[PDB]
Amino acid sequence: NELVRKLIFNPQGDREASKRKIIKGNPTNIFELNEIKYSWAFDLYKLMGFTNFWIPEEIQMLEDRKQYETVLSDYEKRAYELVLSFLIALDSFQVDMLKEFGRMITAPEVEMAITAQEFQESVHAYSYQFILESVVDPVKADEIYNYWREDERLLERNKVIAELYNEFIRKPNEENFIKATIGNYILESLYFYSGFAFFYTLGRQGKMRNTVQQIKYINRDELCHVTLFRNIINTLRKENPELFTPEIEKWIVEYFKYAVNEEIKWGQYVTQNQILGINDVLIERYIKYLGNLRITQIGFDPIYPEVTENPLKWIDEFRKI
Amino acid sequence: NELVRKLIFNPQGDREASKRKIIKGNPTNIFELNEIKYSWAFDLYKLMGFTNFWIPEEIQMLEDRKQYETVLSDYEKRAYELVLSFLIALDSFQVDMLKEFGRMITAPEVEMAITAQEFQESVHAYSYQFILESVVDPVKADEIYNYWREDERLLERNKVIAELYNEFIRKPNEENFIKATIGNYILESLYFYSGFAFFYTLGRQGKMRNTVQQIKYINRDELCHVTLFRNIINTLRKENPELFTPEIEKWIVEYFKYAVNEEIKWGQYVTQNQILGINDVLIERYIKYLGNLRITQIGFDPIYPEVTENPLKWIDEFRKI
Ligand SMILES: [Fe+2]
Ligand SMILES: [Fe+2]
Ligand SMILES: [Fe+2]
Ligand SMILES: [Fe+2]
Repeated sequence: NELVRKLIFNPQGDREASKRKIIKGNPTNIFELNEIKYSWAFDLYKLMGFTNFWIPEEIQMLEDRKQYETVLSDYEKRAYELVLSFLIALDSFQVDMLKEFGRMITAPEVEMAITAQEFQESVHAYSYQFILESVVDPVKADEIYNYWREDERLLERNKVIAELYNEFIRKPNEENFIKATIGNYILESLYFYSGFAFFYTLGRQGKMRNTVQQIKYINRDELCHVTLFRNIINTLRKENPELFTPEIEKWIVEYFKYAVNEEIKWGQYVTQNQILGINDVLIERYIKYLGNLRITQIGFDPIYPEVTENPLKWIDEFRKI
Repeated sequence: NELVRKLIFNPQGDREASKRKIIKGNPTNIFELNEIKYSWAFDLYKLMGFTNFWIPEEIQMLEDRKQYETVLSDYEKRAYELVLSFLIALDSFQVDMLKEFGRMITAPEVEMAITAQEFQESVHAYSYQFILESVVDPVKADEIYNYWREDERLLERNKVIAELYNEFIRKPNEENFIKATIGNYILESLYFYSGFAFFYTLGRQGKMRNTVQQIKYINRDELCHVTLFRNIINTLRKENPELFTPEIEKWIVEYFKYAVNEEIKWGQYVTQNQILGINDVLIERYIKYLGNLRITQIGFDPIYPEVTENPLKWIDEFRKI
């Protein structure tokens, strides 16, 4: 089931916005934005593109360079490096992969939303370069960008995230599309969140609160990104039920469980109970709470039915802007 | 010469920013933005992404709906429709094609700049939908989006712009890459500029000055877009001289001349000497002046050596924000 990439202009395209599909539609590829079939796509474009606009270099980085230099434990510095190294990798993969999704989507408003998302991932990449230029020395910043070259746990996370995307790239069929889409949702649902919790920990004890400002903006973006793919997956289920074979529906629950498992083993490798305010048990229930939250939001039963409340419920108010 | 699309993560990638190439480089595809080989790419990202940020819906559209309703000649309304219809088509093609360029570029800072450009093209698409929702009735706005369905001159412009891009899409080789790149530069250099001159005409007689506000923002964006591809083409010439065969170098001067010719035949079909302040002769020298300006900026002799001054030199000060 080989998804063609639409031609640049289709004079035999449907005039009728009502006939749009997320995939395999018959558009003109003119952005006929006087009629919107997916109001969520256009609302999310306006939210990411205009409402939540932000400039990383307008966040003051006056203090963090000192707190790093003298006030951070050797464990806090290790975490800082690992977390920032991995988030740099994630946002790099996303800038690139979202171009693959956008060029396959046949609904203009959804392509618009994906373009805005791609742009926000580029802003994140700008934010990390600004965080490091401000906070650390030049060889150290190079080392953090390159830390996968020294840390096999980090290298293996990266190769694994790339694996799911490269199957679709190399073999661009409907199956490999749904799995990439699910992989995107998992990556935005889960893989930021050991990282975010750790920064909001450092920050609730008044450490690296400049870095934490940057992180709050990134995390606002990532909730919009999660919402966008939630809608794409749930609309894809309605519009293309053939694609959610029982094999696929099973795999979705396998990967979501694996993914929850790994984010926890990273959360714990990063921290190692050496970070005041977070331990290996709190981590486990955060990621399992997030897993159920996100797999149910896309039409599945909880995967960790024991967990029902959010261990870190304080983050919801801290992370607000 | 078949340009592979880089894999999502390359652990065998060069660590050394100095070794980046615009195409056919060997990157990790981690955005290692602590070292920038192409300062112009990163400066242009910051300029498009942060400095020149703008929100179309924050431009007041109080007057234009009335001026359209009563004050615009039947010829002024025809132009308005044709110009806006064609710019909607251009910006649609660009949002989509820039995803093709970004996924082929191996220098992260240039991919960043292309992402920002893609995002600005989406903002333009938002601007046109806002211009029409404000200025005209719902069936008329649909008609303007769809005007290629009624006007064979407009349909043929569209199919022609798509042709150059689809060769690269269908046959993604080095030759078809350079021609697409040149086509992008021509489209941003020329194909906006009958349209821009016409709006700044309407606007120097105090007609549709709200539309003209929107247009000034779009035209600031398009000058950054022209600069970006100027640099890409001139860097591609240094880095890949094999690709600028004499066949190619000849074709570049053919298409640039054709393209100047067509933009004039559109400029004249749109207006028809029925627009106070612009005639078929002024058009001819504007587009020929722009042609030399842009083909020389990418290492060629003037193509209209008779023309040396800019007929509409007043636009440079009018269009400023
Ligand atoms: Fe991000
Ligand atoms: Fe994201
Ligand atoms: Fe545009
Ligand atoms: Fe443009």
